[PDB]
Formats: sequence, C-alpha cells, structure tokens
Amino acid sequence: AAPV
Amino acid sequence: ANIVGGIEYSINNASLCSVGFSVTRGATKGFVTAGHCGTVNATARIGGAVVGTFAARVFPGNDRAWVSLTSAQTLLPRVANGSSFVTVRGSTEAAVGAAVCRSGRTTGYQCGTITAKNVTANYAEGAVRGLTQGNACMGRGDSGGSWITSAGQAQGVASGGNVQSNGNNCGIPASQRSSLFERLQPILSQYGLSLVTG
Repeated sequence: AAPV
Repeated sequence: ANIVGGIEYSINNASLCSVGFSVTRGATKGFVTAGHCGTVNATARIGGAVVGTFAARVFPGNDRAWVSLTSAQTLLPRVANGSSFVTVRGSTEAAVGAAVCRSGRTTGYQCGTITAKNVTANYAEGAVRGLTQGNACMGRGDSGGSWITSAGQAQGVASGGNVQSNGNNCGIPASQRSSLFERLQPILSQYGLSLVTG
C-alpha cells in the first residue's frame, strides 16, 4: 500500500 | 463552491485529493479528508478558488484532517455518484461483509464490500494503524474521498491501497484489492465535528  | 463528498480540491496549488464529508464545528464550516493530503494551514482550492485551509491533521499513525472553510461555502449532506448524489444520513459503522461504496476525483463512484478492520498500512512515511479494508477500487487522487453505504451511513475517508502501475487497483480482481479508509467516528470526536446530514 501507498497513500492516494 | 458547493461542498459535496467526492469532488476534487487541490492543496497549495500542487497535489489533488477528494472531499470526504461536509461537517460543522459550532459556526465554522469544514469538510473531513485525509491527513496525508496537506499540513496545517495548507490552502485548499476548489475549481481554482480558495475555499479554506487545513485546520488540523494527523499523519502518519492515523490518516485524518479537517479543512475549515470560509463562510461563503455551501455545505451539503451529499456524496457525488456520477451526476447523481447519495444523501448522508448518519455515521453508523457497518460491519465486515457490508457492501460499501466510495467516491473520489480519480475513479468516480465504486462499490465493493468491507473485508477487514484494524488493518495497518506501512506507507513510506510510517505506519498508519486501525484502517478498515474494502475491495471497492480506488486510484491516486481518490484519497480523502468519501466511503459510504448506499443507505447513507458515512464510514470514512480514503487513505490508500495497492494501486498498480496504472495508478489504481481497478484492473485487478476484487479478491486481490486492498483499498483502505480511515474510520469517520474517531475523526468526528477528536475534532468535535458534527456531520451535515439530510
């Protein structure tokens, strides 16, 4: 996951 | 500007994020969004006009923020769904397995189901704990956008997910998507905010  | 969940706003004339939900704090108008979208006092613009600034935020750890708007903004109890709208009726938290949808400037209105609660995301900046996971797809730019049930119960604001090289997780099967949102309840109590409903 990454911000969005 | 008319404040509706899901619409685009820019921060300090650079990044883009999506509006969460219209809220009030005594006589001040605002909207809740994602913490990673701006730092305190960053300027929010909607369609090129200044609407307010970030009043508070927590990121990482949590992923939350509220922007206080000037008086001229019109707060609405709605979330964009194409050309139509979803009325916000409250903030009852749905359980694992409930269907949910999300609205944002990149992928529009997408629905799926809540698959897990209390998830940790390890972002480059640090861990973000207590996120709820759904499998509706999301793209870069959707952050801060509304997560709501079709019945109008506001669930949270988009934080992040496993976006692929195309900038979203819409091209991978629902079973493999991990799209995370920050719960609305704790943001409302932390800042003393009230949701605008209809």
